[PDB]
Amino acid sequence: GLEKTVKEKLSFEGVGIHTGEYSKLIIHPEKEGTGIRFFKNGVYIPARHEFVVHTNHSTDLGFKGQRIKTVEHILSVLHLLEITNVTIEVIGNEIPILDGSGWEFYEAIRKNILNQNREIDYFVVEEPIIVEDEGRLIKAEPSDTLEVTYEGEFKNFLGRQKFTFVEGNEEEIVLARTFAFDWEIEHIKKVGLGKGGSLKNTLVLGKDKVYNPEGLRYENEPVRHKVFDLIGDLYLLGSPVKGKFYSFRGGHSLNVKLVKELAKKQK
Ligand SMILES: CC[C@H](C)[C@H](NC(=O)c1ccc(C#CC#Cc2ccc(N)cc2)cc1)C(=O)NO
Ligand SMILES: [Zn+2]
Repeated sequence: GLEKTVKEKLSFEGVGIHTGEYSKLIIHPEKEGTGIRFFKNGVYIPARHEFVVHTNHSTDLGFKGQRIKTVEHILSVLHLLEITNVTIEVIGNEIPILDGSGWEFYEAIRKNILNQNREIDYFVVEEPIIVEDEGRLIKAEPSDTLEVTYEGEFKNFLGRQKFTFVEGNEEEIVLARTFAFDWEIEHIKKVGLGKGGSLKNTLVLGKDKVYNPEGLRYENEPVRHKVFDLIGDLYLLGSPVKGKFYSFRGGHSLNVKLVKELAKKQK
């Protein structure tokens, strides 16, 4: 496809899932060739792997002492819509979690797409590659389209699950919420994560139940969300991606490890 930006400024506001702090986003149009970058306190922070500064339960970006937490969801939506040139101005310390999924971002941005002149410079996976970490694995291989599978194993009623995204089916993942398990709640709070979490923005799972009043959106919503996360982390390659991906129990750390190896292999 062709490069894209937004037709006009868009803003989003709300609590961040981990900080519990209120923040605001303003998405600014940019011309062809600009790329995706964040902006905070006078500092531009490109949405690229070189600027990743944390990968524990979220992907955080930083530069010159300016940090932005949890970029993976907004990046995933921008990757799926192939928005290639914007500046995401951030006031605060974290991207708002909103409903827990990509939906509100997706809905608003989809309505405001502006086509540009330049052909997208896709990052094309050119040969098989695999990264591993003690029973976690991500592999990639060449493909003309973006296809992403995540397979997980959960110590509850979900059991082993997997989902495959194929180009054109973004509605099957953009509403999958971020999630947490009830037995991990005490820990994540002790280490200061999930301070903004609630049943209004997080799928909370138990041994044989879901805490949320509305329950699961899909029987395999958590692995759908993991696919959504991986597509967000893949956009740290610096442009939309063409390849077939399989992640077994991968997290943001392994996701970014894959991106870094792909970048290193290309050069
Ligand atoms: C690694 C992938 C993972 C899914 C990740 N999400 C998280 O790490 C995560 C960790 C903790 C929470 C939380 C909370 C809470 C609550 C709460 C609710 C109701 C009551 N009554 C009380 C408390 C949410 C998300 C993610 O999406 N990354 O992109
Ligand atoms: Zn996520």
